[PDB]
Amino acid sequence: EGVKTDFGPPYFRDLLHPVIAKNYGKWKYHEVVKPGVIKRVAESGDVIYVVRFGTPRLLSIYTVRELCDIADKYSDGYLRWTSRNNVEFFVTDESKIDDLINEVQERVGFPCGGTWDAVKGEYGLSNIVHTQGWIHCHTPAIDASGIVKAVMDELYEYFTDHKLPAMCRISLACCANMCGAVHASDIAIVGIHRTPPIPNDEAIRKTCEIPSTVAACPTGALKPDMKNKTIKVDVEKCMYCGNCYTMCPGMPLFDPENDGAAIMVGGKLSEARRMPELSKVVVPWVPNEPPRWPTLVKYVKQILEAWAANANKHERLIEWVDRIGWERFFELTGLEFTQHLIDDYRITPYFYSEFRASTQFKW
Amino acid sequence: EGVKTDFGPPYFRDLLHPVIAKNYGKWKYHEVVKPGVIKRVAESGDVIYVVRFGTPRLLSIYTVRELCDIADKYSDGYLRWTSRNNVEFFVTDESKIDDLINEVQERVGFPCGGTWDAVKGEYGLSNIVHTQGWIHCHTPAIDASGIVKAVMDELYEYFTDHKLPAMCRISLACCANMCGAVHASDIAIVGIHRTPPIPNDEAIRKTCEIPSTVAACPTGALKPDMKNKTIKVDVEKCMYCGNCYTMCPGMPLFDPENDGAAIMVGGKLSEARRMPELSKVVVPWVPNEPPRWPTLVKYVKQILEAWAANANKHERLIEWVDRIGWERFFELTGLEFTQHLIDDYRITPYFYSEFRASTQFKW
Amino acid sequence: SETPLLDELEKGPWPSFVKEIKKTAELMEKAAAEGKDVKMPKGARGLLKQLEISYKDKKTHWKHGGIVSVVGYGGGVIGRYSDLGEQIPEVEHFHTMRINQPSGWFYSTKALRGLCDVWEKWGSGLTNFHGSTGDIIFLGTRSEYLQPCFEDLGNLEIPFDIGGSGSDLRTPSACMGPALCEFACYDTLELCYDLTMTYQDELHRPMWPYKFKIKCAGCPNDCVASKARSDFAIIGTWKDDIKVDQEAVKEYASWMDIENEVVKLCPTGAIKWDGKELTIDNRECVRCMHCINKMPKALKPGDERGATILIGGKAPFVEGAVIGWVAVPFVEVEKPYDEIKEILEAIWDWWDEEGKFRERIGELIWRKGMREFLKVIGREADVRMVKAPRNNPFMFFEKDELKPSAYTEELKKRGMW
Amino acid sequence: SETPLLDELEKGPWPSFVKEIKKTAELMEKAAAEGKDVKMPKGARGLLKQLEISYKDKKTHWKHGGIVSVVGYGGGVIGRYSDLGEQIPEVEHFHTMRINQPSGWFYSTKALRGLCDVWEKWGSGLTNFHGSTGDIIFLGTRSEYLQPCFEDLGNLEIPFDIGGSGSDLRTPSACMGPALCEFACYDTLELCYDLTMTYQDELHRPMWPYKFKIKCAGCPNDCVASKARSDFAIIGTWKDDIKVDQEAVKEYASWMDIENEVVKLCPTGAIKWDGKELTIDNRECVRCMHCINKMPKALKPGDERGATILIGGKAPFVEGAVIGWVAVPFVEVEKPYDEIKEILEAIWDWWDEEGKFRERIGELIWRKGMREFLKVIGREADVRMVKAPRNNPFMFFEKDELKPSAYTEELKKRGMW
Ligand code: SRM
Ligand code: SRM
Ligand code: SRM
Ligand code: SRM
Ligand code: SF4
Ligand code: SF4
Ligand code: SF4
Ligand code: SF4
Ligand code: SF4
Ligand code: SF4
Ligand code: SF4
Ligand code: SF4
Repeated sequence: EGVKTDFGPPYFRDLLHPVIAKNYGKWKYHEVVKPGVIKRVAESGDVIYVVRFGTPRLLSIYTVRELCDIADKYSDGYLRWTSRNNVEFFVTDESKIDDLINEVQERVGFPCGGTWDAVKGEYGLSNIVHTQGWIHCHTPAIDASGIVKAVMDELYEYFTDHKLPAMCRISLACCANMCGAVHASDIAIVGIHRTPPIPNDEAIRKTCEIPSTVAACPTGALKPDMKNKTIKVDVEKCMYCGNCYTMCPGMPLFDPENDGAAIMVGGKLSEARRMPELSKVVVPWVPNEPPRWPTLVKYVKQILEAWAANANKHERLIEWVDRIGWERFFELTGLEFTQHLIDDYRITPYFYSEFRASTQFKW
Repeated sequence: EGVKTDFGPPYFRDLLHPVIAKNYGKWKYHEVVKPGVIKRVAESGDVIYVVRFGTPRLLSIYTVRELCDIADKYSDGYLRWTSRNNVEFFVTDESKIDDLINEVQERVGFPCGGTWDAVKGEYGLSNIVHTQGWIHCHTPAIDASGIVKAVMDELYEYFTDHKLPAMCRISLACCANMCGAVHASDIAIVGIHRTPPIPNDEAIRKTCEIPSTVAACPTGALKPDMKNKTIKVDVEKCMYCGNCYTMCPGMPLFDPENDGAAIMVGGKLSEARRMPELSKVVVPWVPNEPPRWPTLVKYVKQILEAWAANANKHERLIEWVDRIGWERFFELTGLEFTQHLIDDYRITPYFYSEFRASTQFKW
Repeated sequence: SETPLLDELEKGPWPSFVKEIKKTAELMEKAAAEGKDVKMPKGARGLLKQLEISYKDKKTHWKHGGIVSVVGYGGGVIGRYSDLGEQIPEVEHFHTMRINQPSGWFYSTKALRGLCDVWEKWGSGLTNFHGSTGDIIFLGTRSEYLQPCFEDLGNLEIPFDIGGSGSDLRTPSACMGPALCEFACYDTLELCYDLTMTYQDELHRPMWPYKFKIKCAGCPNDCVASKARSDFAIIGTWKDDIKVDQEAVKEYASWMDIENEVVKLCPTGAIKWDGKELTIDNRECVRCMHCINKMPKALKPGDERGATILIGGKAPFVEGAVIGWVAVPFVEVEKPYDEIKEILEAIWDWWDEEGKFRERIGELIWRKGMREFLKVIGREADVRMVKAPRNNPFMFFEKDELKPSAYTEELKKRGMW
Repeated sequence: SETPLLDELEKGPWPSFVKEIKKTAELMEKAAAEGKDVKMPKGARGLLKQLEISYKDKKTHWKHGGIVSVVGYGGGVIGRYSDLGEQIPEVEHFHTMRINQPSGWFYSTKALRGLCDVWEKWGSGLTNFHGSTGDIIFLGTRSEYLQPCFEDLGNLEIPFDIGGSGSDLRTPSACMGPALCEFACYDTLELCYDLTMTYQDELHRPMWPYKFKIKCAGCPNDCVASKARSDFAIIGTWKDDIKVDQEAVKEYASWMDIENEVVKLCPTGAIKWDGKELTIDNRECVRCMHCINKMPKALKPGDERGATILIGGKAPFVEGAVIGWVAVPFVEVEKPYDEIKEILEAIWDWWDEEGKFRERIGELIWRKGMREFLKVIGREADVRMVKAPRNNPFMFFEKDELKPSAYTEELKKRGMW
């Protein structure tokens, strides 16, 4: 016998809904019925109705189980998750969708929507991809599930309806390790520190490996203290990234009062209309204000609004900016350009700007 | 008494034609009459014609004296040079313009032309900016004056008539310190080495200050050799820039069979229609073949004709490439793309690409 | 009120995570009170209390600690220790287990229920559905429950294995591709499962200088964000002409403004509508997907399908944030994907031999150059790899490209060159 | 022939530099034979002979120079020594003197004649009109002649001083500006002259980490290529509306395709034309000049004039070639230009204090950052300085921007912060 290993996940093909399995790779066209409901028509003429709801990522197994209890009714025992942590059910009897939606929102209270129709040209706001925060992570400057909750509560009307003239991703990273799609989102909330690390000369001898810690500093702010057998931080060079704490339990830089979030903007992953683009810092620091984080939510909302109100059909935040420029951007969004926004990260090579970071080329 | 010093150049206003002095900063408009001939109309009603001629830049004092006799005859004793080293005369009597052009042509062999007309949208090729090459310089990979002559002989027809659809500047640097604006030229000829230096230890010891010669290497391919009071080169990091020989006579790297020129393309200085741009390598290397450099001249001509044949009115080389993409540029110019042209100069910061290198912004 | 700060977040129209945590404890402690075989019933409450403490403190209460793993595997379990281990004994150990997700996150009810039973038995009751990399996250168990939980996962009727962490191949992920999508240029899911299977050892046993990620996008819309979130993004594409159902375009043209919404929005102006007919100059097309996005009943990807491979994607750390750039402009994707596999393995051999401690693949490419990288994958340089040729003349030349000379003989004589 | 290779370069239509060299040789040799006072009658012939051997060898025959100067100056004369000086003694020393040009290269024949009489007496007879920076080049003399050559230059009816070289303020230069050009936004020639005279000492006596170059362009067309070829690019601009003569535009409309050659070519779509009247949304205009260049009888730069200052332009060495970037969006240019001098003097003191050996201002700014630079010239950060905000969150914050905290008190307690 002995413990079985290296057997992988279960094969996906055995786990598909009958109709889905039957028309694998033989679809004819999709059609967004209303928000949160997409109709898919197969070449063989068979019809399925994909039904999307928003989850809070973090799920209790009992919630998961009630979803299963839901799937055994309306979707033949079948369901998927999306790449923004939405739950999707598969309906084949279309006179049943408006009940699935009722029952879900009454059993687990999972909103329908998080969809978009580029055909007409009216988009919903979808889920916020996020990380761990104070729930499970040891290096967060901000809490994810808390900020997500607050923002989504404010921006609820956008998720259920197709209110926006183009697609908008909001994303969250709890620190500079930027987990998720956060470095390429239309709007990104990034956890930062504003204070340098104070060496724990004690824990450094006992735990850390000094040469590799020193080696992890992007600005060369660290140097081995030979005496002494510890690390010296040159404060003039430290931009408080917190990488050194990743390597070394002896390098905390947490200051409850000065940790907070930066807000970046104008990222894009898709090829469509214009090339993919990295996010850009437009709001240097907002504080942690648990539980409701009003400073942060007000700025996020204020950026979204200013963009909704002015952008053409399809024109995404970065494309808007392409059109009006950073001058008119800053004025319209009502934000302030300060010196913090002038890039000074020396290490990234210029030649990257000359590489084709996109599948857009001619044959 | 003592020797006069710190007195500066003669004051230009004392050296202006009376009509130019009178109408200074009081012009109504200019009009390009024909190639080489620009009419300037002052608010006073005065009209002056500015007549432009190509020059080899290197002048005999006896040529200068001839040009003076001519200026006394046609332009009241006044003349100027331009920022591309053309020479201009000032004529108040329009009936004397052709007499001037013909006498210049006869006496000194300088051709009338070098002009362009944005209004009608027809452009001449003006003079090639260039440097000392083997005539005077100790760090050249290529000759300057021989190449400019061989190229201008082949492209002559473009200097004397407005035959191109947009501006095109051709510039030449005899080595990578690229004296001139060769780094921002529609077509740039840049001399390069392809072989690493061989340290002459005796000469390094005698004459070279080691730490600053070491610090002049952009790749960190130079290290001090304390034992032998000299420098060692890691040939694997050297890309033959020659900067160490500039610093140190014991670091020569010249190889008459492997020195030659790269051809770069698509620089722009002006703001008109699109932002300025640094030139880009499209031919890694062509050999020195004095006195006529047939291989280099063939490539320059091939690139110019391909652009001129496909370009819209006002569309300079870079703007043509903005339209077609680099894929078609390479096909249409018939050039080969190799790994050489993939940028690997690591020291330059990415953030520079985020700085506004242009006077174009909104108020 | 035990948690007055967190309670404020059970309000609102959005589903509450606080409500997920309070449900977990309440029913787990109801489970253990009913005699059920549950080893960490206090797990969720302990976590709730620590989260309430953190909310007042405005600081995390998790710390560094021991490396932890199952027998046989190197990655998959992420160790976590609370710095309130004596005050809250239950969250003293709160480990994450990364459970491998099936391609495109499709699931039967049975499958999910098997996961529910195991975790309810050995862990907290909290999960992430889904993690960013794509794994099912098991959130909160002790060191001594790791192995038996994993044995039970393996022994399920629908059995799940451990995902990846550390310096290994991370769990691959895919878009929904041909399961639901009419836009898909290859079978993403099958590619994703097959790669997960082929390199089980590389995923389970970390031997590399750092982590490595693969993500599979059916087409250029990149619905799994592969170009940013994976070192090796396999994004679908085509080579022949876009299929144009001309009568279907008319349908659209009866209610849509194709001039403004489609035509004038074409990156390259490849697509035209004169009111009579649609013309696409596929020589000019960059295959950005927009027109097909606008008109999916009428427009389709061409028949000559494969994938573009973007190399280097990563978050900012050390050398900067990278959207992946072009490595392989076109590659076939057909089972058993040996052309793709040759590429991946050649990259790993070189990366393992040349990489520094914690150097991502993109940083290695930056350091060593595109020339060395391309020879390693045995591909030639291509203009499509760059947005523009280099802006400086500082080119390296290989020894063999040089003309023989007195100088090259001097270099040979000395032992350099 | 004694010069069979250079002889080939007497053929062809373009005026020959070889003819220039031979003409000098024949006529210097003739003057000396007539008993005129010519110190270097054979200089030009020697140069010819060396250039010929250089053409045969495909290599320079010049070596690194001894340092040479006129009494009282440390810059302006470049020593050049031939490696062929035993074979060709007449070019054993062949130094260059850079002679400061009048602003915009404007001369009268009396001025040029004085230069020719002096150079004929003390040098080879060979010259460059002009060197790239802008200077007249006296091409080839011996050490013992530099001082008395300089003395004659200074005693001319119209006298000429030496220009810049080494680690100094180089000879500033200017486009023709208002002398000829209806586009000029300020008096380039006057500003250039005033700077040259104000900073005679900084020019003649090198004191700095490296060289510093200033160039004056009357408007955004930049006809002296200041942004690429000077560390401090003064480029004329305006703040108010473009002046539009409507009846001149209609005169243009009658023959010129305004829509295609003007309207469609504006970078910002700021300028419309409808058959009757031309409209410019001066809030959208970025003063690129194209419409004005296109319709000079109808369109002019606005009345509130001044300059934008672009900082850091240089050739490649060390850290890469630079087109200068926006340092000062708008400065006034009114004599005696105190505000510009203020900015210059602040930059120079800071750069002399902080700069490494052979570090250019551009490089120093890259190394110290834009905040330190801006504080030095006492200006605030402006969005017009960037093409885009930063793509990473690694910002430096100043001590006083932080909230007082237990941690900041710890930092104070230790002696950091
Ligand atoms: C649901 C989801 C599939 C999956 O889980 O694998 C998805 C599904 C589709 N995406 Fe997507 N996209 C999914 C991730 C994304 C995201 C990726 C992300 O958020 O990180 C974006 C990339 C965002 C970016 O570029 O920054 C994405 C880029 C697109 C593009 C966007 C075009 C644009 O305006 O730039 C198209 C838009 C369109 O079809 O008009 C698109 C549209 C679609 C369509 C409607 C296309 C189609 O049917 O051919 C798919 C509908 C699914 C259905 O009927 O059930 N999908 N798509 C994705 C999960 C997100 C969610 O729950 O909402
Ligand atoms: C005489 C001279 C200034 C000087 O002090 O010497 C000059 C004079 C004029 N320039 Fe210039 N430019 C002069 C060098 C330049 C250069 C600098 C260089 O080449 O190093 C450029 C920057 C080049 C670049 O953009 O890379 C320059 C870019 C322009 C532009 C832009 C053309 C474009 O479409 O981008 C204008 C517009 C135009 O074409 O009318 C211009 C226009 C003009 C106008 C028409 C302005 C006017 O209202 O009179 C002047 C007449 C030129 C003509 O032939 O039509 N001038 N101009 C320059 C003579 C060069 C020569 O002998 O050919
Ligand atoms: C005479 C002149 C060439 C010509 O025939 O026109 C010249 C010639 C030399 N240049 Fe230059 N440069 C000349 C204008 C330039 C320009 C353009 C400009 O000033 O308009 C540049 C680009 C802007 C800049 O300086 O970056 C230029 C960038 C350089 C470089 C690189 C500096 C850098 O930061 O990258 C070198 C290297 C150095 O500084 O040691 C240099 C150095 C040299 C040296 C001393 C040679 C060396 O390797 O040490 C040259 C001596 C030639 C000789 O002995 O006859 N020269 N050089 C040009 C000046 C004459 C004048 O007074 O007008
Ligand atoms: C953005 C992303 C990959 C990337 O390189 O682009 C990433 C980024 C990093 N993660 Fe992660 N994590 C990413 C998925 C996740 C997820 C989501 C998941 O598991 O599906 C989690 C939550 C899992 C959990 O329950 O903890 C996650 C939690 C972690 C943990 C704990 C944080 C830490 O640094 O201590 C590891 C560290 C470890 O191995 O114990 C980590 C560590 C890191 C570090 C700091 C690497 C390290 O350990 O030094 C990241 C560096 C990236 C860089 O080079 O800048 N990352 N990381 C991942 C984004 C999603 C994706 O792959 O599409
Ligand atoms: S972004 Fe930072 S704090 Fe958040 S889960 Fe990742 S490593 Fe932890
Ligand atoms: S926080 Fe970042 S920049 Fe500061 S010392 Fe640590 S690793 Fe270096
Ligand atoms: S470009 Fe090079 S070789 Fe030519 S003059 Fe300048 S430094 Fe000398
Ligand atoms: S030639 Fe250039 S790369 Fe080579 S050692 Fe000298 S300075 Fe360095
Ligand atoms: S990336 Fe392409 S194939 Fe995959 S789900 Fe998105 S549109 Fe469909
Ligand atoms: S896929 Fe994009 S580039 Fe191609 S024709 Fe359609 S819109 Fe244009
Ligand atoms: S820079 Fe402007 S002002 Fe100067 S000559 Fe050129 S167009 Fe005229
Ligand atoms: S100067 Fe340029 S931006 Fe301004 S209206 Fe004219 S063409 Fe447009």
